[PDB]
Amino acid sequence: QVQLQESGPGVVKPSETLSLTCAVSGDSIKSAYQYWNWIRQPRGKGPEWIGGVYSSSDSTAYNPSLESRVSISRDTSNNRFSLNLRSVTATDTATYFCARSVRDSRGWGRYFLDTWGQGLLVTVSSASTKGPSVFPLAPSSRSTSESTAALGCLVKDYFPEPVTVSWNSGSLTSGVHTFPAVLQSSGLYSLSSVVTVPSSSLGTQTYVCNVNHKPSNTKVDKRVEIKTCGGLEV
Amino acid sequence: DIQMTQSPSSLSASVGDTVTITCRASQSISTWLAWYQQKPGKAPKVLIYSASILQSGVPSRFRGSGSGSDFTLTIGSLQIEDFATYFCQQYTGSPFTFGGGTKVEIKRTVAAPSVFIFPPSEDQVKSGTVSVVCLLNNFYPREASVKWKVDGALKTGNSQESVTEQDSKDNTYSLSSTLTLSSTEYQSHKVYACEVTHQGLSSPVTKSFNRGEC
Repeated sequence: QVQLQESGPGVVKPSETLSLTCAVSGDSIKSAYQYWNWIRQPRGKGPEWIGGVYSSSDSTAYNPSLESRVSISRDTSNNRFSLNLRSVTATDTATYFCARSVRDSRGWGRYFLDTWGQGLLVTVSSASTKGPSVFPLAPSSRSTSESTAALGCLVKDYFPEPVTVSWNSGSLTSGVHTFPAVLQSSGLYSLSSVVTVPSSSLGTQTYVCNVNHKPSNTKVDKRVEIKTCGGLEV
Repeated sequence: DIQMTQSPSSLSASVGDTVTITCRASQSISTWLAWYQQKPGKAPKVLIYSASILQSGVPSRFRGSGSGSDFTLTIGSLQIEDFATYFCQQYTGSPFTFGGGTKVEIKRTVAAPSVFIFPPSEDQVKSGTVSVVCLLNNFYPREASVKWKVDGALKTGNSQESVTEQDSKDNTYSLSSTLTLSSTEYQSHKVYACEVTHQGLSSPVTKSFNRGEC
């Protein structure tokens, strides 16, 4: 059927115009009686419709919450339609959807959304792409009473979000929990991957997390061991 | 705006139940209210339009109703791929508004969080700012309070917690409260504790490191 495919930068600097482009497949944007919409969703919140272009002519209806900042257009030949959110702040960080309104036929001016593109999380900050620092997380004394212990490592201060962690090069897949990234106040993210492990296997089995970062070409492998009490060792 | 109030913020159902999500407008919107399903990371899929008309291809699980100022999505006989977030949407006109959302989750027993506390490595103390993470492993349901008490009385602020999704296998999940300080203030105190409060355990649990000894 119809494909909407959106592109654009996933990072926008403060005050800069946020540009996104949705490409239509299996449908003409020219064809009458459809609306070409733009919707954004903050993390764990309700969608927010912000605007849209009419199909036949360049008619633009805008969410009054944003009319001053948004501008939406349709490319008639290239069969695309774009979005321009001016002067972004941190409150404009969201997953940004392009979608199409068709017309409910039990009514006249009734336009419901029927087709969405997969979505593009774009995050607003001022950082340049930065490799992460990885610090081992381990108990400072062997928790002998509990037959299973927990290890981990802290992935801290890095930019754009694609960071993937694995354990023992991918063999340890059981009990691993890798929490969502969180932009700290600094403008850089921070995760932690953790694994639960039979406590008996501590000193005999070695444990290593494998943190990759594509937009900075950073691969680091950190070993996790019971903490000493001044400095540890290699 | 017309302001759409989707009622169950979330809800836990077992496979086979008849969940009832409900959405409510702040004035009459006639029959122009769409219903949407959203898997995470995926594009929302249209489920019902008008107020009861069902999009072609949508299973007949799905039964929308209501008129004017009060609507209802009803999912009887709930399969596993039915588990997602659902959004009502009123398309009277600009500005089109949405529902807050209802996350239909898997209900399975009750588990208590396995609690662990992790002190900072000297690696991290060297950089001037440390992060002490408290871990809540493999528990259900979500609601869990996590105080930090340092070294006798509790610390307010500086603690960003972050939670996973229901684990694919056991449908429990895990929280990660991370306390961050200056290395200078970290060294100025001794006992660091994270006190956890959750339903599946008869009284709060606390894990600590004295660090005036390690």
